[PDB]
Amino acid sequence: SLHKMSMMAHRVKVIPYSTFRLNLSVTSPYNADFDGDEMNLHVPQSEETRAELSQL
Amino acid sequence: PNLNIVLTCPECKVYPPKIVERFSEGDVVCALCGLVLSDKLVDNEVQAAFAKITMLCDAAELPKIVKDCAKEAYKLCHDEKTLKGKSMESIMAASILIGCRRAEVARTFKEIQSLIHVKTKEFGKTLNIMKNILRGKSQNLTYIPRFCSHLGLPMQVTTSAEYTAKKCKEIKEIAGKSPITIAVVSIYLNILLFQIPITAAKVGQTLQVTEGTIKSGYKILYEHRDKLVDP
Amino acid sequence: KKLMAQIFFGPTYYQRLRHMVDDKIHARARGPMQVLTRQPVEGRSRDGG
Amino acid sequence: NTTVLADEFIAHRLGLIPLQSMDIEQLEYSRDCFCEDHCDKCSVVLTLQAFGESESTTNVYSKDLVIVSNLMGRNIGHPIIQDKEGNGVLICKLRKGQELKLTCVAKKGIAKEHAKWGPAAAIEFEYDPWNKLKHTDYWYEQDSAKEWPQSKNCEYEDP
Amino acid sequence: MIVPVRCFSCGKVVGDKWESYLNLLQEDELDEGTALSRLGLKRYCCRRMILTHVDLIEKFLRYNP
Amino acid sequence: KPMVNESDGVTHALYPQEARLRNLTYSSGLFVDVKKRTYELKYELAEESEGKVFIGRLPIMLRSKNCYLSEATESDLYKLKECP
Amino acid sequence: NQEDSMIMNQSSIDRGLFRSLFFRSYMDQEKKYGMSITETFEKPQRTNTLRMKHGTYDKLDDDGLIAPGVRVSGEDVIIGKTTPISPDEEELGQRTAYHSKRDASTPLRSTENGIVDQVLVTTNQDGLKFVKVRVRTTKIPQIGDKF
Amino acid sequence: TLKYICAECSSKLSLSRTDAVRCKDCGHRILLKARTKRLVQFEAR
Amino acid sequence: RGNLMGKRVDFSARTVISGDPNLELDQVGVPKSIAKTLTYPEVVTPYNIDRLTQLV
Amino acid sequence: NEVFSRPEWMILTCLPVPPPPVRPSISFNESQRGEDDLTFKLADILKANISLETLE
Ligand SMILES: [Mg+2]
Ligand SMILES: [Zn+2]
Ligand SMILES: [Zn+2]
Ligand SMILES: [Zn+2]
Ligand SMILES: [Zn+2]
Repeated sequence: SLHKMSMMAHRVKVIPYSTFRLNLSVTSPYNADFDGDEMNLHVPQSEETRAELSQL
Repeated sequence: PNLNIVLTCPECKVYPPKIVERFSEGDVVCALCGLVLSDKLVDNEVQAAFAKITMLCDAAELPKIVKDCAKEAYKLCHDEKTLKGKSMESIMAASILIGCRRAEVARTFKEIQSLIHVKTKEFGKTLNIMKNILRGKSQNLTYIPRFCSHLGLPMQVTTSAEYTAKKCKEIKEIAGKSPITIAVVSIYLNILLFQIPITAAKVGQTLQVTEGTIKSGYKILYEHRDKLVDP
Repeated sequence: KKLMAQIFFGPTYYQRLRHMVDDKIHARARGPMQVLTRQPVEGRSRDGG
Repeated sequence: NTTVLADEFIAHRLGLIPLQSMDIEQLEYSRDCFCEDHCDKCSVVLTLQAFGESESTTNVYSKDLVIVSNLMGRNIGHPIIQDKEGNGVLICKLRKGQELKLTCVAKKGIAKEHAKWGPAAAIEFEYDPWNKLKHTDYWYEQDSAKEWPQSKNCEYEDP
Repeated sequence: MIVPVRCFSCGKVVGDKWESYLNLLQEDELDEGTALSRLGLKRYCCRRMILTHVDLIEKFLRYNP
Repeated sequence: KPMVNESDGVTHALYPQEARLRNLTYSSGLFVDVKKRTYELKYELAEESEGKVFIGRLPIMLRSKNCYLSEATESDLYKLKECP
Repeated sequence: NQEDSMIMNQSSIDRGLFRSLFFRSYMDQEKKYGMSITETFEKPQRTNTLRMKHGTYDKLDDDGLIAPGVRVSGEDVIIGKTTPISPDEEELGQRTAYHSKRDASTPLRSTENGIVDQVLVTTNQDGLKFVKVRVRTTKIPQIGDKF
Repeated sequence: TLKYICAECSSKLSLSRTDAVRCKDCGHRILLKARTKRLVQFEAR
Repeated sequence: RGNLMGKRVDFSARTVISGDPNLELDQVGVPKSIAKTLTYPEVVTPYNIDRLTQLV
Repeated sequence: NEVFSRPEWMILTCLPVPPPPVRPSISFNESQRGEDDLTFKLADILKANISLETLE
């Protein structure tokens, strides 16, 4: 996480199985490729914060 | 002064606490109304004695459980009046033999007598007083396999010897004249049943039993050969 | 329908690896806290954050 | 199960063993029949007893399954033997004291649910053996005609 | 271990073929390319089953239960 | 050769399989010949021969000359359940 | 299949391609401290036992072990072990009423499941009875899995 | 009592509690737990 | 460094990422299990009350 | 600073003892008591102190 790009909001789509699914355009800013890589997710708990994420 | 905390449901109040605890959520909840009760559940003389004792049990290769039973024992005796002496050699051997007993392991008075020179009779008195103290603070068979080891005898020989010891004790007749003589003679019978030579003097030496004693036991044991036969 | 391109196709030898998603995925909300710092514990088996 | 093979490992292989489906039309689905678990309407019951006899290795064959359930005289469930020697699928091996005794419950299904119901092995599909429709351009080095093999079915269409 | 039944691609049943395969190799000395053919494995999806297979159940049986 | 001392004091050979299962250490004992002498001064009295003394246990690498398996054959190994 | 992922045949998976077993081995042991306090393998009784885990104990045989062949799942308890408690020592919560034995039982992993393959009991070097348990599980190739 | 098996001779023991742990007829201290009698179910999937 | 400027936190999920073409740029697929574990404390009001009631 | 900082205070005439929350005990096997290194140091500083007292 060396870019401000490396942490970005997202809009959850619940889908089955196990891995996080995400489009491949976004693979570059994370410097990410899909082999064994993992990504921490963080849910904001407050309506205020929830707003900030969407808006920033 | 008080300071003891109890968990109770202010909405239920019906019983004392009857609850479950959720470790994963790290919270504790009343099983009834399903209310969360708590959150964020977090996840000089002596040392010298135990030193030399440690050395002794070590040289004796006794498993740590035995060592620690004897340690525990010795702590209880410690500085008490009634002991009144024995110079620290008698107590270490006594406490050891105790921990052996209490550990279901068996060691002969002679064996420990080989690790330490206790003069014998003095040892018996000390052991008895210590035994009395333990009660206040409120079985030969095991020897039979150990001896086979010394002779490296087959399993069947050992179990044969066990049957022999139980049968001999029931039939009484001399009551045993200490267990050691019975254990060794029982063996000597069992082995002579089988073809495997130890002869006699070799077992009397090796196991430190007077040859005359083994033969004497053998005659009486021979007399009762009738009922000692497992198959 | 035929593919306008032809595919390079054939057997090859493959190895499955220790890493398996089931052993990896975990999600924590309100777990246990370390006794010292009262911050969430470490590790999946301990159910850390 | 005393075998060396893990139990579900076995139940896997049993899952793959083809059975005689000719009349399967009239065997109802599991979820369709109103009984609890199974019956002779929605299922067929097979069982297998294997006890290794000889000193030499004994082989459990597909033919060793036996149908204990009433079939109502309809043709179903016989494990199929296409071997010339008349044995069929080799389920597991046994040495001497290793014994295997188990009960299998055969039910109706289709491939999309699990591939063990797939009736068809590979299906060869082809059309336009010559390239006349141009649905495919040919990768080549110098000439495509020489390199690319002549397909057999080409014989049944015009050059 | 022990003869994959069916086949990891085409789904043709490859299990029973195993015994007759070893029969052909031991008895008739025929090379594999001939054996598999005579067994009737046309595609190479099948062929890799028999040919590549390594049978360890034998070396498992030799332990006493 | 590799041996084990059980708690009760029975002592018996150790084959590696069991060694693993029982949380043991695979080792053989070591003995030394101790000759003791006394002088009085080069005058020599003393007790000798008769001692063979146990210093301690030495771990033993499998398949080495010391371990029991190094001499085993195939089916031999199978009885001991160590995969050749 | 872009960027080092890959597409795998579901039928092929279903037919056994790349299926593997996984054996986990849980080991536990009963011990003694001063020979005054002995841990014991026993099936704990919910009535008199304290600090007891909430996984179901129904599978345990009397001795405190799960007989092999039993299908188990996470949070189930494989080995029922118990320890003695001094009444005056704690008296925490209901311990005065429970009177007796603190529960120490090694559970199966929270997330795992499977079938118990093998269970063996053996005295170790110094004579303590202790047990190992072996739980096999089939791990089928999945979307997240690696190759 | 509960049924066990010996390590080597595979003899059925069924030793009780407070029998410690050893095989009768041989010295192996490794006892297997003698698989459950009741039925277990699988899905071939 | 360890316990202040950054720290181990709750409400977080970690897994393997893999790509999907059919997702819009900003989204992410989150597997049902994780979804069923993590949670967002929404507040009852006249608007959501019916929906929440259903959830409960 | 005459209020907050004096060389006199740089020298130690007396010493604070942190509450256990700084230096908590931990239990191994949960039946064995584990003590913190800070607790052991307090035990040393004490014992040493008592000794020096008596000798003095
Ligand atoms: Mg990567
Ligand atoms: Zn309540
Ligand atoms: Zn039905
Ligand atoms: Zn094929
Ligand atoms: Zn046996």
